[PDB]
Amino acid sequence: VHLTPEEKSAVTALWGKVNVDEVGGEALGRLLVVYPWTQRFFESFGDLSTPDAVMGNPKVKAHGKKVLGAFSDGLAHLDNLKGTFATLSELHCDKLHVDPENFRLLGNVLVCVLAHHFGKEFTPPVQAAYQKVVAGVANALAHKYH
Amino acid sequence: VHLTPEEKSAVTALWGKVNVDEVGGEALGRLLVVYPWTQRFFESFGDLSTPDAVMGNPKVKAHGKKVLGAFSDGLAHLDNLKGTFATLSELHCDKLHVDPENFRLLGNVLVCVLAHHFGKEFTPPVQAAYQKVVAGVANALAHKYH
Amino acid sequence: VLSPADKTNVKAAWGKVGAHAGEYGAEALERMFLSFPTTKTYFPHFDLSHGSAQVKGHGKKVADALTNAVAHVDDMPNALSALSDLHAHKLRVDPVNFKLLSHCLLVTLAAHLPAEFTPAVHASLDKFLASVSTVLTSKYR
Amino acid sequence: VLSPADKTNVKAAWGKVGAHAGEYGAEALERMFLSFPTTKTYFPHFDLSHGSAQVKGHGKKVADALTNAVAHVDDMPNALSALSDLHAHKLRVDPVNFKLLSHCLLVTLAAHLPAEFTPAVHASLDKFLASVSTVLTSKYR
Ligand code: HEM
Ligand code: HEM
Ligand code: HEM
Ligand code: HEM
Ligand SMILES: */[SH]=c1/[nH]nc([C@H]2COc3ccccc3O2)[nH]1
Ligand SMILES: */[SH]=c1/[nH]nc([C@H]2COc3ccccc3O2)[nH]1
Ligand SMILES: */[SH]=c1\[nH]nc([C@H]2COc3ccccc3O2)[nH]1
Ligand SMILES: */[SH]=c1\[nH]nc([C@H]2COc3ccccc3O2)[nH]1
Ligand SMILES: S=c1[nH]nc([C@H]2COc3ccccc3O2)[nH]1
Ligand SMILES: S=c1[nH]nc([C@H]2COc3ccccc3O2)[nH]1
Ligand SMILES: S=c1[nH]nc([C@H]2COc3ccccc3O2)[nH]1
Ligand SMILES: S=c1[nH]nc([C@H]2COc3ccccc3O2)[nH]1
Repeated sequence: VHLTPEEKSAVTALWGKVNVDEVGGEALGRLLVVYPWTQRFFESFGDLSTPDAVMGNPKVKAHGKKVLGAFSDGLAHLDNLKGTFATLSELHCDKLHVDPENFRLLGNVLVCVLAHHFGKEFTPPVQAAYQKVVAGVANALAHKYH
Repeated sequence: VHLTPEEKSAVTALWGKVNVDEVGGEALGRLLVVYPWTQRFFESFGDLSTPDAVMGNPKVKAHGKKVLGAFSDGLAHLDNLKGTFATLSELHCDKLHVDPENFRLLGNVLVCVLAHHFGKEFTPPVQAAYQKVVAGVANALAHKYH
Repeated sequence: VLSPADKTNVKAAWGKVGAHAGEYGAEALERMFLSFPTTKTYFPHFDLSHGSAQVKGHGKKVADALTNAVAHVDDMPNALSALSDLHAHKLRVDPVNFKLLSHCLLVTLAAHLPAEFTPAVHASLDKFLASVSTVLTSKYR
Repeated sequence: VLSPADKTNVKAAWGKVGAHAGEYGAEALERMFLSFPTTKTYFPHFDLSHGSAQVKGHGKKVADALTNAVAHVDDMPNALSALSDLHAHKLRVDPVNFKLLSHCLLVTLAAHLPAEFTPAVHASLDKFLASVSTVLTSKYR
C-alpha cells in the first residue's frame, strides 16, 4: 500500500500502544457476534450463541492473537503485504474458501475495535490511514487465487 | 488461476466462438442497465435512462469491445493475470476508485451474457470454469492497491 | 419495490418457465454447487451428485418458494418470514451466498430462454431475486 | 427485524448521544469522505472541507433521518420512502457506500462512547444501520 509519511507514522505510533494480547480476540469476537454467519468457520470453538460466551471464549482470544499477529506483520512490510500474507492468502483463499468480502468485514471490525480503545485519539485522519492498511491486508489475503 | 485441463480447454473452445464485436458492449450495457449506479462512471456516454438507449449506445459498444479485449488477454495468460491486468489494475483501482465489488458484478454479467448466447452449451461445468477465470480477472484488477 | 412493468416481466418469465420450475431450480443449485463449492458446506448430508434426487427435490422447494414470492411481491417480508428464519437464524447462511444462487438462477433462465432473456427482463428478474434475497437475510437485521 | 433488546439498545444509544446527534453525523461523514474519497464524488458542489458548514449541515440531516428511523423501526420502508427515492433513483448511490457510511457512523459512536460501545450494543446498532441502509437502497429492488 501507499501511505503518506504522516499516515505511515500515525499507524505505527498507534500500533505500538496496542494490547496485542486482547485487541485481536476482541476484533474476532465482535466479528463472530455481529456477523453470526462467520461463526460457521469456527465450530470447534463451541457455543457462540451469546456475546459474552464469544468474547470470553479462550480459543477465540488465542486465535484472535494470531490474527493481530498478522496485521502486525503487515505494518512491518506495508509495501510487501503481497508476500508477507502470501502464505495466509493461500490458507484463507485456497484451502478455506472464505469470501473476500468477509476479509473486508474483519478488517473493519478491527478499525472499530481500535476506535473503541483509543477514543478521540482515533481521529478521522488516523482512521483514514488504517482503512488504507486494512484495505491492503484484505487485498493480500485475497491476492492468492490459485 | 488454476483450471483443470478440461476447464482450460472448454474456456478457449468457448471463447473462440465469441463475437468479440458485440459480446463486450452487451455485458457492459447489461451492467449499466441492471445496476444503475454503475452508470455514474460513464456520464460522457449520454442518456442511459432506458435499456435500449444503453444497449445501442455506440460508446457503450466501443468501450465494451475493449473490456472483452481485456478478458481475452486473460484467457491468454491465465497464470499471469497479475501482470497482464497489472496496468489496468492501476487504472481501475488507483485512478478510478472502482469498488472491487463492481468488478465482481461486471464479471458475472459477462457470464450471463455468455449463457444468453450459447444456451444449453453453457453447461454447469462450463459455467464453473468461467466463474474461475472471471474470478481471477476481477482479482487481478483489484490486485494493484497502491 | 417492483414496478408494474417489472411485475409483468417476472410473471411473464414465470408463466413461460411454467412446468420447468423445479428443474431450473435444481440446475441453478447444481450450477451454484459447482461454481462456488463453498456453498456445498450448507448441504452436508446431501447427495450433491449430478442426477441427485435430493438436489432435484430441493430445486422444487426453491422454485415453489419463489413462486410464492411472485404471488406476494408486495407482501414478501410476511410471506417469507418462516424462510427468513430458517436461513438467517437456524442456518446462518452467508448473505453473499444469496447473490450467488440468484446469479445462478439467472444463468439457468438465460441459458434455457436465450431469446426472452432481454436486458429489460434481466433487469426485472434481477430486482426480484434481490428482493427475495433481502427478505431471506432480513433476520440479520 | 430488531428484537426488543435491539430496540432498547439503539434507543439507549440514541438517548445517550442526545444533543451530539448532528455533530456525530458530521463526523461520520468527514470520516467517510477521508477514508473512502470515492464517496466525495456524490457531494460535488459541497465544501467537503473540515470545519465545513455544509458538512455540519448534512450531518444534522443525516442524524435526523436516523432519529426518524428509530421512531419507525417497524415502519421504516414507509417512513423512508422519500429518502429511498432520493438515494436510489435520483442519486444512484452505489449500495456499497451505505456500508461505508454505516461503518463510519459506528466508529464515530465507538470513539465518543468507548465504554458503552460493548459487543451487544455494537451488534444492535449494526443491525439498525443495515435496516436503514437496506430501506434506502430498496428502490433498486
Ligand atoms: C484481514 C483478515 C484476516 C486476517 C489478517 C487473518 C489472519 C489469520 C491468521 C494469522 C491465521 C492463523 C494462521 C496460523 O496459525 O498459521 C488465520 C487462520 C484462520 N482464519 Fe483468518 N484471518 C483473516 C480473516 C478471516 C475471516 C473473515 C475468516 C472468517 C471466515 C477467517 C477464518 C480463518 C480460519 C477458519 C482460520 C483457522 C481457524 C482455526 O485454526 O480453527 N479469517 N487467520
Ligand atoms: C473484470 C472487469 C473489468 C474489466 C476486464 C475492465 C476492462 C476495461 C478496459 C480494457 C478499459 C479500457 C482501457 C484502455 O482503453 O486503455 C477499461 C476502462 C474503464 N473501466 Fe473497466 N473494466 C472492468 C470493470 C469495470 C467496472 C465495474 C467499472 C465500473 C465502475 C469500470 C469502469 C471503467 C472506466 C470508467 C473506464 C474508462 C471509461 C472511459 O474510457 O470513459 N470498469 N475497463
Ligand atoms: C433464492 C433464495 C433462496 C430460496 C428461495 C431458498 C428456498 C429454500 C426452501 C424452499 C427450503 C425449504 C425450507 C423448509 O422446508 O422449511 C430451503 C432450505 C435450505 N436452504 Fe434455501 N433458499 C434460498 C437460498 C439459499 C442459499 C444461498 C443457501 C446456501 C448456500 C441455502 C441453504 C439452505 C439449506 C442448507 C437449507 C436446508 C436443507 C436441509 O438440510 O434440508 N438456501 N431453502
Ligand atoms: C445512513 C444512510 C444515509 C442516511 C440516513 C442519509 C440521509 C440523508 C438525508 C437526510 C438527506 C437529505 C434529503 C432531503 O433533504 O430531501 C440526504 C441527501 C443526500 N445523501 Fe444521504 N444518507 C445516507 C447515506 C448516503 C450515502 C452512502 C451517500 C453517498 C456516498 C449519500 C449521498 C447523499 C447525497 C449526494 C445527498 C444530496 C446532497 C445534496 O446535493 O444536497 N447519502 N441523505
Ligand atoms: S464498527 C463495525 N463493525 N463492522 C463494521 C463494518 C465496517 O464496514 C464494512 C465495509 C465493507 C465490508 C464490511 C464492513 O463491516 N463496522
Ligand atoms: S445474470 C446476472 N447479472 N448480474 C448478475 C450477478 C451475478 O452474481 C454476482 C455475484 C457477486 C457479485 C455481483 C454479482 O452480480 N448475474
Ligand atoms: S480468497 C479470494 N480472493 N479473491 C477471490 C476471488 C473470488 O471473489 C472475488 C470478489 C471480488 C473481486 C475479486 C474476486 O476474486 N477469492
Ligand atoms: S481497486 C481495489 N482492489 N482492492 C481494493 C481494496 C479496497 O476494497 C477491498 C474489498 C475486499 C477485499 C480487499 C479490498 O482492498 N481496491
Ligand atoms: S453491491 C450490490 N448490490 N446488489 C448487488 C447484486 C449482486 O448480486 C445479485 C445476483 C443476482 C441477482 C441480483 C443481485 O444483486 N450487488
Ligand atoms: S444483512 C445483509 N447484508 N448483505 C446482504 C445482502 C444479502 O443478499 C443480497 C442478494 C442480492 C441483492 C442484495 C442482497 O443483500 N444482506
Ligand atoms: S456481506 C454483508 N452483509 N452485511 C454486511 C455488513 C457490512 O457493512 C456494514 C457496515 C456497518 C453496519 C452494518 C453493515 O452491514 N456485509
Ligand atoms: S439492492 C442492494 N444490494 N446490496 C445492497 C446493500 C446495500 O447496503 C447495505 C448496508 C449494510 C447491510 C446490508 C446492505 O445491503 N443493496
